Amino acid sequence: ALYNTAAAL
Amino acid sequence: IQRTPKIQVYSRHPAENGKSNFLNCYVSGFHPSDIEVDLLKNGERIEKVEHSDLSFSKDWSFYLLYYTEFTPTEKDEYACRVNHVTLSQPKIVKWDRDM
Amino acid sequence: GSHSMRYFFTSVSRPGRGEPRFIAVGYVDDTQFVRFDSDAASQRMEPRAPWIEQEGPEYWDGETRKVKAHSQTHRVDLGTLRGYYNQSEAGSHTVQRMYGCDVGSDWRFLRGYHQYAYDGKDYIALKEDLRSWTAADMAAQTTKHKWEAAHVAEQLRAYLEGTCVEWLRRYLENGKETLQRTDAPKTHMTHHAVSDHEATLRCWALSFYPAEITLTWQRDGEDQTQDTELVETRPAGDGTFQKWAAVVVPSGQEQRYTCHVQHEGLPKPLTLRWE
Repeated sequence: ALYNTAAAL
Repeated sequence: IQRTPKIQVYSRHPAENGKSNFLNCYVSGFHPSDIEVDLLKNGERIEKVEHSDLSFSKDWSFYLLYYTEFTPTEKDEYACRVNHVTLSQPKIVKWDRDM
Repeated sequence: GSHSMRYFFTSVSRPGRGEPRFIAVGYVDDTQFVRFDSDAASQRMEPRAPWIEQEGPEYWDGETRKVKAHSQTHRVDLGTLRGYYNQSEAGSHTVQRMYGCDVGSDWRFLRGYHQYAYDGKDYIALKEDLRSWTAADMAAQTTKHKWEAAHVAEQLRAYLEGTCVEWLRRYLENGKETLQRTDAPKTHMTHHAVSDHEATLRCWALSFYPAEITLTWQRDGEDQTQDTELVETRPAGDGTFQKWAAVVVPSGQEQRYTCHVQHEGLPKPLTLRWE
């Protein structure tokens, strides 16, 4: 299962 | 950076004339991901060729498996034609049953 | 018997028209199980292994929602990086991200990873302690500063040590028939005369899983690297792998050479010697 929140660079 | 494709052309199963098999062209170690890969039958491009979903290695370079169902013969010549930004001209790797 | 779950994401900007090409693939060890291709018609995360199809609608809906969110983040990232690197809007660039976790032989969390590359080079990566970041340059440094302030590491660490491992174990169980099965390499040697005085012995390792394997040649009991060649491990295309190592030897002296195959699927390494 994928991670939920992805922070932008 | 750019990284030139490593290429291997080979059959999924031991080559046996008259017996259905799969012709593979594994391209790896390249970057960027845009690449042109065609499997050829006697110099001519094969249409029913599929490829794996783009993935990459620890060093970020990409790898893709292109393959098609085929039946080898003593005459028919097979090869993989690869074109990538790192290449001046499309590279052609002939299929060798022994490799 | 350690295992891992990894997700690979690649986004390529296409300045001529439209949004970046986005491709995500998920793997458990050396088995791909899901994928998402922005170019595909479904616009959904799709199964690539039989054992993942067991998951219900909510799974697929959620993975799709999350992977689409990922593609948008990458889209934004491509723009952000273009700026950080003061690059033209006309060129195509690539952002890659890979993350996942490993479980050890004890089936507990062993390690987590979350790294990013821009145009094929390390950009920023979570360190092993999952608390600090490795920034390769000053563009990455700025990301690092922002991620430290937003406590991104803490959030990732929670996923990597918790959720990630939990699902990895779930998939391992669900697809145990293949995922927890090792396929020992099927080995054999071939002989090819290259001249009247020399021959090539090629040691084949076929249809094995996982991909990790070691093939070594020995001449009279001592490792030999000269006169040898070993191809990179390659996918057979049916989920297994292939590899071979070859050595050129004086014709008639084939018996002195032995091929050694080490693989997780082999209780003891195999030793092959030409007929």
